[PDB]
Amino acid sequence: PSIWGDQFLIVDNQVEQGVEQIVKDLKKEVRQLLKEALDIPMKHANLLKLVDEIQRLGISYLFEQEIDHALQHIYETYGDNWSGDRSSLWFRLMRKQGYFVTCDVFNNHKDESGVFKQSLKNHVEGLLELYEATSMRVPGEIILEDALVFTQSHLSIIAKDTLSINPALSTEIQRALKKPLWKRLPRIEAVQYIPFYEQQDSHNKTLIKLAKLEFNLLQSLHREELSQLSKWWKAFDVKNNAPYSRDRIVECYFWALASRFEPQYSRARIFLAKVIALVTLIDDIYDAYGTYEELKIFTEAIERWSITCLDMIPEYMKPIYKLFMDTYTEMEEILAKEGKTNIFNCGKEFVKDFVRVLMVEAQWLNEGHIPTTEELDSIAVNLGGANLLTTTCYLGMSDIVTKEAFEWAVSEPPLLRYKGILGRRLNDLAGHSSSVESYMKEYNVSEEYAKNLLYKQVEDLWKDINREYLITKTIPRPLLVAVINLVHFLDVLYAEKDNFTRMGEEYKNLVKSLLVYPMSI
Repeated sequence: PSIWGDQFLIVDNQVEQGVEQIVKDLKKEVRQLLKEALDIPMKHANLLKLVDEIQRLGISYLFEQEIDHALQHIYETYGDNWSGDRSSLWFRLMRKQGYFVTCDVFNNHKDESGVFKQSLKNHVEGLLELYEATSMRVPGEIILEDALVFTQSHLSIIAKDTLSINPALSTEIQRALKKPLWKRLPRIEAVQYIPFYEQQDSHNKTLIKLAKLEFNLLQSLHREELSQLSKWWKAFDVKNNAPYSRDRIVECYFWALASRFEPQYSRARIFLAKVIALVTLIDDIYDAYGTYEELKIFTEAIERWSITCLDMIPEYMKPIYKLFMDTYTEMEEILAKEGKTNIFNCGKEFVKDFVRVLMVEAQWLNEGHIPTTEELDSIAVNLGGANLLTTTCYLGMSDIVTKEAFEWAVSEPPLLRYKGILGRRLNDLAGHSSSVESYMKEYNVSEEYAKNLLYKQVEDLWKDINREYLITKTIPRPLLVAVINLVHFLDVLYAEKDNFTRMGEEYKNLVKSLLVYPMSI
């Protein structure tokens, strides 16, 4: 059952008067800061720092043009040859922006003896910058594999030593060691970074005031979205209309919110959450409930994609097919009015593909066929929902979708394949040690060794995904960002258990920090 009750059903958006004025003035100040730092090359390191703070404070959506232009100008001016302060920051922000800069910049972090310089060890800020840069590494980048070992060991020591000297700094180092910035969802970083930034002695007062006010305003919008979604879901009366399924609208919304958290994507988030709810209902049918004969019929009904075939369908499945059809038809009509029927029809085929693969898995289970890692891998883009989630984002972001973006998805790009394989590995490893014990058999290895071997494959996949991210230019950047966020979300979803089907506690508290508790003042 859902642990949230009805707290999100109705929204109480209490807003303070004139906040719009405050925020507008604060905005003008931040633009000027960006302008001042971009205009003078000696301040370019300072510019990179300001961009990082805007991003981590969670308010990049207010300065999208300014940031993109700033990073573009930095890339145009220096290319691969940055040699100022904050070289580790430069490297990470460039790769985050999609520029595949090389590691050559890190050569000078090393001694004449060919080992990392002793002075790096005394500079916590520098160590953290270097550490965070390692998370952007692709396979085979030895200097970053080495930097990761180096920073981890020295940062662990520093965090222990600084506990009694500066406990907030100790905490910030430990937060990074537990999960690097790049892997953390942007909205989650904002909730955690805001209070650390605020307690820093040198912090920019304008930036933190804006970040906290905006955090609260955007949290209000997220609450508005979840209210609409909760009313939508309640109307469906799942208790009665599918008692065998999960009541998880909050969880569906939390997943959609990972894709893009920004105000610009409000309607896309809502649509995506509905599709995740549908997927959930449907997966629950192909998994526990439905008999093989019924599943074959439903699969066929989905192929027909018409309310007119509602009579060919098993009775318990009818309400689900009706919700499904109503939901997709509403989007179909929106896209038609926008002259984007071509886009809808493309998305439609991927929904069909999701259902067809559910049926394949149901055939195998029927036959008593155990699928090869190879067979699974070839089915990866579709099984885990990688294709469905991605293309649902396409439908939600119609205005920027191109033919090339659909051409790309139809390609079975490595990026989406990797997403599916990573999702399955993470899920196996947290409970669909059920997949771990079968691995001990194939290689005849202890549990300790097996876990390590599997962790290594996961780490490899993160690096493979990084490479694909930096190399993929055919899809509009905002959609590529949604994809990478969805990939990183897998780590939250399967962090300690399958948090969707169950609820580990760390997951509970992320939700509350995003949706329940407003920044103070």
